[PDB]
Amino acid sequence: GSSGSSGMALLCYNRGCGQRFDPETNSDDACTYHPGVPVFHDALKGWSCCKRRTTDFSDFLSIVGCTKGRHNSEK
Ligand SMILES: [Zn+2]
Ligand SMILES: [Zn+2]
Repeated sequence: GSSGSSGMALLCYNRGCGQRFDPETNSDDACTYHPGVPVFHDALKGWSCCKRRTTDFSDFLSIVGCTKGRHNSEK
């Protein structure tokens, strides 16, 4: 019975996501990325898309997307 293999998980190419996703399920509200750009002011790394701002280089790359859409299977 053990079985679990797929082949429709497209890799997202949206800043902030870079995660996989399903096309047959993908929706305008299933992908959370940042339509803006990475900014660094006062040691506060963020994006010109949202108001989110963090000083931890780690958090910056974690900042969940502020926008919603369909995962980009293309760069
Ligand atoms: Zn954002
Ligand atoms: Zn995505």
